[PDB]
Amino acid sequence: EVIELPLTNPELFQRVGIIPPKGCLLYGPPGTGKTLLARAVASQLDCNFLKVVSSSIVDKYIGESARLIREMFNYARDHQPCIIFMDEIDAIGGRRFSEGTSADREIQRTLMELLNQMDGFDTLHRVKMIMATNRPDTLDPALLRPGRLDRKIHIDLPNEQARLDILKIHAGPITKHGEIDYEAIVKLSDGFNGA
Amino acid sequence: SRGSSAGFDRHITIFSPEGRLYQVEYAFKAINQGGLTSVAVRGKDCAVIVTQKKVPDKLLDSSTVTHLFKITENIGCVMTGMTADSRSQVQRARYEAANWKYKYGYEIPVDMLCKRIADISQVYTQNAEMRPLGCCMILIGIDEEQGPQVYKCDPAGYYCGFKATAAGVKQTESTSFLEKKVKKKFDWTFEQTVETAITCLSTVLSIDFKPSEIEVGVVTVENPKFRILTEAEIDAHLVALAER
Amino acid sequence: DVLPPEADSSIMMLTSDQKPDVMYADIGGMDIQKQEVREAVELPLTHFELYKQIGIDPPRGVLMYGPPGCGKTMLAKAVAHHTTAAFIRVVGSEFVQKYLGEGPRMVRDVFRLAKENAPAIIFIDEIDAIATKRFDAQTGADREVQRILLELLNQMDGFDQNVNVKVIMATNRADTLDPALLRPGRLDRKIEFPLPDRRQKRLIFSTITSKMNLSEEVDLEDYVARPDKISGADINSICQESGMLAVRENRYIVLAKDFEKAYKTVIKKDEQEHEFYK
Amino acid sequence: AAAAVVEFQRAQSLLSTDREASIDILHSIVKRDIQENDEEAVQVKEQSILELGSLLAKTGQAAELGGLLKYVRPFLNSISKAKAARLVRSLLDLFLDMEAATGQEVELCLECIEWAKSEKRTFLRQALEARLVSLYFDTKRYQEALHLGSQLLRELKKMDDKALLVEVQLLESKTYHALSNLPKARAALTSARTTANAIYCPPKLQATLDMQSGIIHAAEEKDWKTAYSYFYEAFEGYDSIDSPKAITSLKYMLLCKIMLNTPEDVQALVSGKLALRYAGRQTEALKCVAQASKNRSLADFEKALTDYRAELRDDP
Amino acid sequence: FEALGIAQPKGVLLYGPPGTGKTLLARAVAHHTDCTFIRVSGSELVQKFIGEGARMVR
Amino acid sequence: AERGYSFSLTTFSPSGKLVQIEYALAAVAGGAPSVGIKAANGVVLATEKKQKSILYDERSVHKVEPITKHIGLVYSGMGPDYRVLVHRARKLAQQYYLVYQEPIPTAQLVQRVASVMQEYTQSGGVRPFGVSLLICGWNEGRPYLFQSDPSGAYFAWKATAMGKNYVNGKTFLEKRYNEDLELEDAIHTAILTLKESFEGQMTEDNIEVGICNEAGFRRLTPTEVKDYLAA
Amino acid sequence: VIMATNRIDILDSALLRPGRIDRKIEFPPPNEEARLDILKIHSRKMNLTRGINLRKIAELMPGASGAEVKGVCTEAGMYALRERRVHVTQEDFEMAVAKVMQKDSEK
Ligand SMILES: Nc1ncnc2c1ncn2[C@@H]1O[C@H](COP(=O)(O)OP(=O)(O)O)[C@@H](O)[C@H]1O
Ligand SMILES: Nc1ncnc2c1ncn2[C@@H]1O[C@H](COP(=O)(O)OP(=O)(O)O)[C@@H](O)[C@H]1O
Ligand SMILES: Nc1ncnc2c1ncn2[C@@H]1O[C@H](COP(=O)(O)OP(=O)(O)O)[C@@H](O)[C@H]1O
Repeated sequence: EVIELPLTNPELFQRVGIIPPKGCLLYGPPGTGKTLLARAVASQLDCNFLKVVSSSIVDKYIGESARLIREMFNYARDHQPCIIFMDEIDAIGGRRFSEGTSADREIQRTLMELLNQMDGFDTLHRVKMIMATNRPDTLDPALLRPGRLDRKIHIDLPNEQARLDILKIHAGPITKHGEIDYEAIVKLSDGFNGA
Repeated sequence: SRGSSAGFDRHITIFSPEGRLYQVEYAFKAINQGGLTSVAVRGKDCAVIVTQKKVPDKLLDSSTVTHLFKITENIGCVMTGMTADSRSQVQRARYEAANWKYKYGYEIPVDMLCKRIADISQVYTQNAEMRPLGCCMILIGIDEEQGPQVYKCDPAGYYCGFKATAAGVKQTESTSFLEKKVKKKFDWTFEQTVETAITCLSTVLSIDFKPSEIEVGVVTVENPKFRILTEAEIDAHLVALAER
Repeated sequence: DVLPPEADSSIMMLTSDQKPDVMYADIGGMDIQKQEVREAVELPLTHFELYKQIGIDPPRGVLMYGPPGCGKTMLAKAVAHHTTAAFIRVVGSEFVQKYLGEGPRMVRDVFRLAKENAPAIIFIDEIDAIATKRFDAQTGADREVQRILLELLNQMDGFDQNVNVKVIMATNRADTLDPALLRPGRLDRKIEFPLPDRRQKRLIFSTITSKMNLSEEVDLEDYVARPDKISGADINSICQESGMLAVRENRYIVLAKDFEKAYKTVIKKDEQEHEFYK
Repeated sequence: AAAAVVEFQRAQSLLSTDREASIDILHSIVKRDIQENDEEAVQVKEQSILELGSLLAKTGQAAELGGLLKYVRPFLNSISKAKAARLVRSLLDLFLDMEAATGQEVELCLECIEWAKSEKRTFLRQALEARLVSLYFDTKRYQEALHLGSQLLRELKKMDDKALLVEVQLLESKTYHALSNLPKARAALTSARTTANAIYCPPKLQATLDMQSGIIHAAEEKDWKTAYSYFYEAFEGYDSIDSPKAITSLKYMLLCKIMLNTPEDVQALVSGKLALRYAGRQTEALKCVAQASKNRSLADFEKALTDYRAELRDDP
Repeated sequence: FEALGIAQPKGVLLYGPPGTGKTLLARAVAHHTDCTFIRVSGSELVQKFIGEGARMVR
Repeated sequence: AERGYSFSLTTFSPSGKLVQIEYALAAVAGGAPSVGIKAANGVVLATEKKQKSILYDERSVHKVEPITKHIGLVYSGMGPDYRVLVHRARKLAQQYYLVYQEPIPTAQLVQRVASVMQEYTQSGGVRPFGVSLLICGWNEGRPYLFQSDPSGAYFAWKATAMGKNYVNGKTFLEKRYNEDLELEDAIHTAILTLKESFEGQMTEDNIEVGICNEAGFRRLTPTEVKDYLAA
Repeated sequence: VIMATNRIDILDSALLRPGRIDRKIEFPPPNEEARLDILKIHSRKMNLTRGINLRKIAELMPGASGAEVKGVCTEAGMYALRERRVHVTQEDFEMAVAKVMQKDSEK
């Protein structure tokens, strides 16, 4: 709703008086089904999803991470609508300091480069952004904030239901004599993630 | 400040430079380690307790897994947190009630039981040799004049009366739900209370329970003896929820 | 020959059609600050005769900081909207390039262009990317920045007192900023952007809910009473959040829950602390 | 006791009027279960509140005036001290909020003014003063306030009460201005500006503190520009607030435009939502006088001196 | 002070409220003293200019 | 099996400070604010009893507690510790009454309580209490208002404030309050100085007030607090 | 080396061995006179009209420094600048007092 609709069914969004969503960030225990969501989204939606593992963006050439980000939003800015999907932001995710190595300064800027684009003056249009992380405890205050990230999307460890629900999905392609102990497996299976 | 530490203020129960007690906070964290959630709702003429009954294995006598305890024939409690600590605190509560009746010649009020237990845990908070208990007790019972009562005590020494409360993993969410559903002002009958509590837990966990996945304690004005509902009557309450 | 006023800065005057748009309207409940910038640039920039005669000494650069969402980037959009001079939007994250001199070459440009345009607003969103004090000459990356600072520094005070060019720098972490920046001359007026309170919120709420329609019975008052301390920005996640809930079920205009959800959807910071500590 | 009230309230809340209901209201006070009437009197007050505005719906607040002494003794034998402050503040207030004889107000006010002392909670004694000084200004007698306020200057400062000091400075300043003294009155307004800055503001009060300055900026003719900036804001206040005084400032806000010779900004002032919410004799006037000017005609202005003087005659 | 037989001084201290006029007394004298008046704080900018980093404050 | 740590946890720093005491005071200056005014014919204590929700029953725990029939208490800081001190103060009061068959003087109860607080800065194995107490009393015609801090030191006040923003509250009291005040006016200025911080619509269940005149100490009913909160 | 900080109680001991900070001089807060003087110096910068009693201003002042006063003056001008008036009467200053003592009372 936040992401797909505000594109093919935003023409009436203004009829409520609300700009399309801004950004969405998964954030959950390692294995809650985050990385599998970006895949499912770009597979179904299909439009212009550009995935950035937020790691291979870093180089070493002064502002080599500023140009990558500029081109990312530029390409997209022109090419929009486009989905921006960043895998693990904890990299550029950062948090700032006071301070750290002369290296950290590079990331920050770079960490800021995006922040200034997501908001700043020129107003993102059509092009939307999915933020990815495991552990959101690390992120900069100035990033989580609306105008940058709209609403955070939590993905908790599947319930006994969610387990069972997911359990019959991965074990569905297995040769199993009329003895499938789904209610037993799921039961003992607690705190167990999706993988 | 804002997270500052000095000396042993994160190991024993002494003051941090910003005036915190870190071991107590850690005890609160220890409550959630059980991975359970309990809901307590006070009615016009009753009090209801409800709790997940996680019996992960059929190799366990499912009758011996209970977080509901009889403190007195007319005072019930539900424990949330570290199991063995919970039982310790239950024994202490039992003793304090019995002793109260023996010295004062009337039945202990939940208010004073909770206050007593709390008072005991504050000592753990203030003495260095021992560590707080990683548990949380919620007491219910009918007082002679104040009507139905639900109280709750913490690992630090805090205790309070409630219209409705919860403890454990989904505490904040259950409080949000309940504080939404209390403002609506409805005739809090018995079934209204039971349904409210059960649905609070159910929606908070998104489960829709079997009658063997939860346990429901109760106390009424018409029947003040703390009664633990059989699986049958629980189910009777369950099927009535898939009607409206 | 002497190339007339040119070069990157990097764009050049924004143009006109690229207006920040955000009209003074949207930006509400910010008199002091609002007035402050107005008092810092808008007015001082225009009426110069009372700055010299009335013995006022106008300021050269203005610093904007505070929490992240209290509304500084809006303040620049508003100024570039009503404005009249030449609003240069140069990001401090662009100055450092893959070249050994590009940075100064720009500053000499933006500053060069500023002189040429007219009473122009140079605006630097997030000067952190340039000025972060704790420099380190050796990494061969710091060297480039420091100078960029020195560049900013040199052309920062090099003007003439007459050069009608104001400097507007926005940053939340108003801390990792070499004091060399905040010195009477380079960055005089220092302005703060609080995370609203009660009244302000009312203006922020009323202004946010004034863009849509909504149930006229309801009263975003209940919410304003609360503390939470929601920033001017977050209050926006709610207004938008309500639409998602009101639109997800199809229905022009919102409901109680639409805000309730928003309040529970935005605030988030439910717990926080403990009840014994007080 | 309770038998009547709620049922009577349920009867009252229905329709008819307080006056019929007064037979119950008066009876509420007159009755019934002789609780004390403790809570009843509070609810009898609930009438005497309504019943007061119902008293006003007829003019017995003069009745209740004398009874106000009795009600005192009546809460005195049932209503605690505090209970009086609230009960004794719902009569002197709701009574002043209505247009009637100055005396009965002054008479009663003065009464209860002196009552606070005989009881002795200087806190209310000062609060009631604001009304006593304000009423002495509108009523007629000016020299009266002069002494009252000049005695009240240290009555709020001792505690540093801040908004009451401004009120007396604002409110009292007006008395001086009318007494034909813009120097002193002016000086009084200036003093308030400095005092008002020390503390919060807050809203309405701040509007008087503005408009009033707009007034002084037009009392001696000192650029209708500096005054206009007070009228505009001071209009904004009453606008997004009680909206009772806002209707007043719109007038002066337009005055500056009429003098400045800009009927364009007057067109700007007449736009529906902003004020037009008032459409009446306040806008029609200044509009007709404005474009009447643009025509640079005198015949026209003369006729707008004629037909719309119903307000113009009532001004200072 | 040499003529009196007393080791002249080198170091001074100024202590009080913050913002009453201490730097001035250090600047004004220094100004009125025709002596280079230096302001050594801890800015990395300053070290890169004056001192090529070196390793201390000598 | 168990004994007790026998060594002091509160020890002198090289500067000569008892660091744990100042950190305990830091815990006090983080609790809900409380104001106390001695007013010629009586004493007023008030405090912010602000909950976290609508679920907590505010008619169940109180912060303004009676010690005897003529002495009352409020606190700033940690709750449980306050509870302990209140029990102990009631006990001390009753010891005194057994022995002298005369209700304990407010100064003496303050002394005794303070001694208890000082013990936990010198006995072994413990932290100091994280509580400041305001103790009001009526004895010998005059009214009495004392404060005791975690060090075990006590001071007599005409008026004072503790907890969050206690400095601004204190200044406000220094200005907007003076002698010859009747208890009613004192209640007024107390709720007034509490409002200088209460972030909320100060209701009749958001604050707790107690009085102490020469008719005994008592807690003001929610009704009475509503009446007083109606200005 | 002039090393001029605040609260001598902050500086270490090794920096106090009686001989090592030749002349230890201390700054006093600024009273009516000093302020008055300071007040006259800063107000001299801007265009100040007649009928301006500065003393009255420092009297209202209570706990300011060498910088604070500067803020007051500036605002006085700042206030007059907004009033569209080149000069700066006494009233203005009397406001700035608060406006600064607003800040003086603020953070
Ligand atoms: N809800 C789920 N349904 C099916 N498979 C899942 C689910 N969650 C996790 N998995 C398994 O784990 C993988 C997804 O891991 P992922 O969510 O990317 O972890 P992380 O969040 O640490 O990146 C999938 O390839 C799948 O095999
Ligand atoms: N009083 C207000 N009026 C209008 N918008 C506001 C107000 N307060 C907050 N906002 C909203 O919050 C956002 C503020 O963004 P901004 O302050 O630029 O963040 P940053 O400091 O990270 O650039 C804007 O989108 C603005 O609409
Ligand atoms: N005695 C004084 N007379 C006039 N101005 C002063 C005085 N003391 C300080 N100031 C003002 O303070 C500013 C410099 O403050 P300074 O004293 O250097 O800071 P600090 O208080 O940290 O020493 C100057 O602009 C000056 O106007």
